Amino acid sequence: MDVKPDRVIDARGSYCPGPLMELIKAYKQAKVGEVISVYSTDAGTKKDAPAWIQKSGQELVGVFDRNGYYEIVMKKVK
Repeated sequence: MDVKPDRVIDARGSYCPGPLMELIKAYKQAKVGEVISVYSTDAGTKKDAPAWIQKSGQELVGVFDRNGYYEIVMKKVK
């Protein structure tokens, strides 16, 4: 995605992680052609995170790391 998106998206232990929705709820925060960066720790959003944007309507970004807190990015494309 825009990985260069500027937004507030972080989920700690939200599975999908729990933040899996942080994206879907992000698309509403951002706008098409935009990007948003999310994070988590549950290590679930890493898999779902890339699913939130799928519905959110933002570009599919790439950002996954399980060192303390995961996160995902999405380029608003609604």
